[PDB]
Order: sequence, then C-alpha cells, then structure tokens
Amino acid sequence: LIAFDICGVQPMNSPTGQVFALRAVYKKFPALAASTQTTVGDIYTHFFQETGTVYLQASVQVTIDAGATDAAKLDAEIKKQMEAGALVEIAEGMATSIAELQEGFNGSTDNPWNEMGFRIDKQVIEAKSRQLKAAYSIELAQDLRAVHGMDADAELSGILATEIMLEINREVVDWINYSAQVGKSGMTLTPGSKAGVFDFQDPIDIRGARWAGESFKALLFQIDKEAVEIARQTGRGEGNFIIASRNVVNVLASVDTGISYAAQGLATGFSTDTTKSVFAGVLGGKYRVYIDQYAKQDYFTVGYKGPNEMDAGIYYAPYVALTPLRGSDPKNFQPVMGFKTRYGIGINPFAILNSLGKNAYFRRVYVKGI
Amino acid sequence: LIAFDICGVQPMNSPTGQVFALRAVYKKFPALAASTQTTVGDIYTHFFQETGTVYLQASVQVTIDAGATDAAKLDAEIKKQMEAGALVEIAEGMATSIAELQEGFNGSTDNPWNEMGFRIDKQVIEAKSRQLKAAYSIELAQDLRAVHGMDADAELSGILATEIMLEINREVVDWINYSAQVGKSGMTLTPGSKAGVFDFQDPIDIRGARWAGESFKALLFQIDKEAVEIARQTGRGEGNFIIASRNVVNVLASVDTGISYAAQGLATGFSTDTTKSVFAGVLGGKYRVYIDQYAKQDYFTVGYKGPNEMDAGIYYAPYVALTPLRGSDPKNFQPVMGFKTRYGIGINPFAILNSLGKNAYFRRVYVKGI
Amino acid sequence: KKFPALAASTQTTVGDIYTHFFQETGTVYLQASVQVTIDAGATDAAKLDAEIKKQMEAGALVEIAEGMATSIAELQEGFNGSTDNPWNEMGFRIDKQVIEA
Repeated sequence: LIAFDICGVQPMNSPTGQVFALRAVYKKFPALAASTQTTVGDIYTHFFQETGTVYLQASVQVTIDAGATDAAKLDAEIKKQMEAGALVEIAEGMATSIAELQEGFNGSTDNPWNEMGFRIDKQVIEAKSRQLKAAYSIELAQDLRAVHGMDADAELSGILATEIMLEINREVVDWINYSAQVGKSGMTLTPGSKAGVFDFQDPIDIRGARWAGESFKALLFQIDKEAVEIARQTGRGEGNFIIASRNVVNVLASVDTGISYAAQGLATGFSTDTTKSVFAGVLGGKYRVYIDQYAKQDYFTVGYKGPNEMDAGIYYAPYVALTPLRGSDPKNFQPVMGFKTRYGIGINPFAILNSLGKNAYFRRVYVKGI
Repeated sequence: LIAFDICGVQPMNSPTGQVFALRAVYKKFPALAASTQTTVGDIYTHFFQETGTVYLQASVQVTIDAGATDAAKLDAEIKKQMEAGALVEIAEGMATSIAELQEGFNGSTDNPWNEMGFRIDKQVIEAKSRQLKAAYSIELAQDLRAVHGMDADAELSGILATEIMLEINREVVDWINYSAQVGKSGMTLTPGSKAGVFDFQDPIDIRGARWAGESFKALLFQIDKEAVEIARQTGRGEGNFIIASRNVVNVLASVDTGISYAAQGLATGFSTDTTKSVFAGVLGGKYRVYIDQYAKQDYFTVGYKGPNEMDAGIYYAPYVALTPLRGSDPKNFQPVMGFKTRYGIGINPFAILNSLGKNAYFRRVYVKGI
Repeated sequence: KKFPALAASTQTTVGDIYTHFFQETGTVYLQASVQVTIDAGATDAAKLDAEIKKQMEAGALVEIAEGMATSIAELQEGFNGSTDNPWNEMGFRIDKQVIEA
C-alpha cells in the first residue's frame, strides 16, 4: 500500500491545509541571396520557394550564383552547395548561436543580473475525504466464526481497509492521468506517428522493429523520449517514474532482464503474500515503475519526482487515515463497518481547471497493439 | 556542474587576465594500356568507361590483350585480369605509395628541418562577470519554516547556487556550440545526405540500418567520423568527448552497456538524488559523454580535450565564484540573496566573431529522427 | 471606478453596481436590490432615465456615490493584491520649526 512514493506528501496536521511547489518562472541573420559571397562559419538565412527557410553555415567561402535572380535558380544553387557540404544546417542551433554573438558583444556593465527563475509557491488544500462501507451480513459473519473460528468481521474490516487504501492509491493515479500532458505529441513525435498513441503493431512507432523483442524495446525508447520532454518543460529533470497498465508493465518487464519484479518470493512460496499494491521495480534501471491495476484501457505515464517534496508536481497530504465506522442498517439490521480518510491533493498549477492536460511533470501516452 | 572536464582553466589572479593555448601551425601511375605487359608489384592507372579510374597493382606479369584497341575490349580484358587477381584495384592506398616511391627515389637531404605543427600563443581573458538574484518573498520563507520546519532562505540559497552553477556551465557549452564547426560536412558527409544533420530515419545517414536498433549504432559510427575530422584538422588526435542533448544521450545510452549511468541510485533509493550534473559515462568506451540539459532542440557535438590545459580548444578561467549576496529592497522590504562569479572564457584562435563556426576542436551536428 | 453602465434591457443583478448618467442632475451609482430588466424598449435616453428612475422608486435600484467607488476600489484592489513595490508609508511627515523667544 501507499502510492505517495511518487508525490510530495507534505502531510497536514489540520485540514485546510496547504502545500508548496517549485514552479519555474517561464534573429536577423543576413539573408542568403544571389551573389552573396559567403564567409566560413557565418550563417545566412535562405528562404526556399517551398517549405519556408533554412539557416546555412558556410564551410566554403562561396559566391552563391550571382545570376540567380530567379528564386528557383537560387534555390537550386543552394541545394547543390548544400549537397556538396559548402552550406550546412542546424536551424534552432544557429538561432541560439547568433543570439550569443549579439549578447556577448552587446554586454554592458549596467545592472544585468538575472533572477533565480523559480516562482516557488503554494496552494491551499482541503483535506478531502474518501470512505467505504463494509456492506456485510450476519449470516456470513456468524458462519465465519462458527465454521473456522475466524474473527469474521475483523477480516471484513481488513478487506475494507485494504480496499480503501487501494482506492486512494487509485485516486492518486487518476489525478496523474488527469493532469498529465498529452505525450507522444509536439517534441516527442516521430513525423510519421499517430499523435499520442503508441501502437506495437505500427512500423513507425516500433521504429521498424521485428518480433516482440524489438517492438517491446521500441516502447521503452518512446518512454525515454517522453522523459526528456518532462525535463525540458519542468526545468527539474527527466521523468523518474512510470505508471502503467498491467499489459504495459508486463511488456516492459520482458526486456532489460532485471528491471521489473514479480515479488517472486510469492510464487516460490505458493502465494505467500501477493502484495498487489507495489512498485514493480525500476524500468531500464532508471524509472521507478508501478502498475496501474485499474488501467481503463492500456497506457503509460511518465512523471518526474525529486527528493524535495516540493518537486513532485503532485501532492497528497494524509491528515487522516482509516478512521473506523460502526453501526447497523435497520432495514435488515445487517451490521455496518467502514473506513474514512482525509488528505487533500493538488498539483503544480502551471497556469483543477488548470490541471487537465497541463502538468509539465507528467506525459501520458495511450498504448495499443500489445 | 562545472564542465571543466573539457576546458583548460588556468584560473585568473586578476581580470584581463590571460591564458595559453597550443595554437597550431595553421601521382601519375603509368597508364595501363593494350599490349602492355605488367611488372609484378608495379601499379598502373586505368580508367574504366563505367566507374572511372582506379590504380591497379600487378600480381601477375600479364600482357593486356594487344588487340584491345576498343576501349570497351580493353576494359573487359582488364576486368578479367582483375577477377583473376592479376590486377588489383586501390585508390589512395596506391596514390600514397607512388608519392612515397617518388619521394624516396628523388629524395635528397636538402634542408627540410621544418617546424612542428605548432605556434603556441595566448589570449587575453576578461573575467566576465555573471550575477544571479534569488528575488524571493519573505512570506514564503516564513511559511516554509512555520509550516514544515523548513530552512527556507537556506534552501532557496541552495537552489540559487545550483542555478548559477548551471548557468555558468551552460554558457560554456553555448560557446562550444557557437565556435564548433558544423559537422556532417566535408570529409564526414556522404554526398547524398543532408549537410549538417543526422536523421535516424534516413537510409543514407543510417547506412541502410534496420530499425532503431541499428540506426542508433549508425549514429555512433557518424560520431567516430566526426571525431576523426577533429583529429585531421587539429593534429592532437580524435575527439575525446561528447556534448549532447538528452535525446541523443538517451539514444546512445541504449547500446554498448557503459555509455551512461541510468541514475539507478535515484530510482533504487526512492527518488534520493538525480545527480544531473556529471558526465553520463563513456560512449563505446571512447568518448566521455555529458548531457546538454539546455539543448535548444536536438543535436550533439564531438570534441577533443588533451591532458594539457593548453590543448582544450576552449578555456574557462575562474576568478570569482559563488560569492554570496545579502541585502534587501525597502520598497517592498523583500530579502535578498544572490551570487556573483567572474571567470572569463576563450577559444583556440584558429585564425566571439573570431571563433564562430571555426573551431576544429569541435564538430556540431543537428539531430532528427530520434 | 469604471462601473458597468446601466442601459436599456440590462438585467441588473443583485449586489452589482451600475452607473447611470441622467440627462438631469449628473449621475448615480446604483446597486441592485432586485434582479430586473431595465425596459429593453428604452432606447431613448429620456425613456431610459424614466425607467431607471422608476426602478429606483421601486427600490430595485439604490444609490450611494463615493461609498460605492470605495467598495469597487476594494473589489479591484483585493483581487489584484500583490507586490509592485507597494509598501505604504506611515501617513505622517513630522517636522520642526524655529521659534524666537
């Protein structure tokens, strides 16, 4: 039990109630043109008639066809010079490099200090409750005691307590899958991809892989791609843990030999304790990985978690847990037991209106084809 | 954290300020023809109607069909002799052999007491300063202490120190990737490719590699090609390290075991320490590799670093570091923390503006297809 | 402080404050006590004034002037509470004079 290994806890000693989080704050190149005599290392921006522009670095001090007054002719000369390696391209890189040039030369004593670009802020949380009832009967309880000498209600209580703990852990996962951003999107797309869904039977998603062996590894590859996007947006780091369906976990477990575990002492001893509430292990040796036992379809979500409870992107503050209830239902006089909790949750706002599909600490991907 | 692993330092005792760098200095084989009997070990030139010319070494003293007055027939006889192993084709392996022959043969002591390929020189290093301001609210600090017993400002300081360290090493990398020459060019560019970019989905770049598995290895190969170009131009040997985006590093990490840590300690201990500040590992057992945590888009750079600080290709000479700031601003009476540094940087001359796209110690390539 | 104008057809809502400049005797700031539509056919300022006045007579609309400007200022400032840099001074200068005996 306990899903909080992957969220800030920041337990409250009162409801209502608050948590803290490490929220981050958040080029006029010469055009390449006919007759331009390039200079090695310099970058020119060329507009092709098709597909916009490119940024080209001269490796060769070459004049680009002075008679090419026809953009089409110029485009052809450029393509040839590019094929020849005379002109080469790193688009976003070059934009950065010229900015560095400009800023370096434009430096001035002034007062050019920069801020420690983190809002570092707080949110208010109500210790929202959850609860369950035993909904059991005397014929059962009477017989459990009469037949096995069983403590009857005590077991029903143990089941019920387990169930509420599992249900809250499920809720933690549901919130992650609520607030997580759509993965396999934007920066994490393969140009020929299906936008947000990983299909193990699809040559693009599996990157041409053969059999299950490589298709399974290809999923792990997409997972690393997602982990990076988390790092990029959060400014905190690569996703550190994964929540995924039984199908996905079993798939991932088939690779890297010793990443996910069965808690194999279990099978060895003939089901000594199934502990179906725990982390499988560490995926790739890098991601703490847990099974979403209630996965609705089939999926995985990659998330980040630092040692600092303010560095989770999601929080759970267990003010109250397992408070028992006792009574009966006069409609049939059947006995009543139950358990309630109070905790309060929240996320890094990044602006639950601002939570849905917006939380930079998590990327959610739909899985098909297993 | 520091990125000194790949820089010369020669720390300053005064600003402006200077460091030293190892500024570098900066054949008609007789034609094979119809009726000619070859001499074993000798080499002849032959231009085939298709393919063109190669140098052919005789293993057999064979007359090449005196009746082959038809170039097509002559090519055919030669082809047969090649199949026979009588004539074996090589291009530069032979061009050098003839140059060596000629140099030996017409050699004379003369007076070639030429200089080593060096000049050695020095640059003036301005201890450019950088300042980071915590810019935090007192209310936050009060609540962190009041709510969780947190040290607040002390912790904000830890963030601050970390951020300035990150900014400094980030800057070092930005200059590397400004002075680096664009790779996947010249000697390292296949004529049919994309000039400056390695696309993992492109059969030319991936050398026909099957799926992501082999495509990933194909990049590793391109890295060796870039490493060699560095050796060719610098004369100090091949690239020794890699600076690369999180996508590239994760890709490289998928092969050959020792490429990177998995940050397994983090996951193993339940989110203890992400340690995202040090070299990932060694690519192929050859290139010391580290993540550019601020990569703008996706790219990698291969670079050389000698044990002699003067052989780094880039210099960082810390003068002042992590000097703390304490103060406040009465207009809102907010407390102030911050840090100053002074260091100064430089690049092997290769003759800001004087380093852009010129530095042979590094080769930068844009990445697509991950 | 830029109260919404009261106008024909407007359904005023209780507690909300509207501004209305009458053809005669300047303006008022009216707080709805009753949710009500101000004669949608009153496109004639003369009619609109008559309707607003009628609603005022009805007790539907009640005026206070600076008292409401103060409340809306609080509304706005409260919602916009932040650090500009804003600290306010103790509202005193405290000074001295030289006097001969």
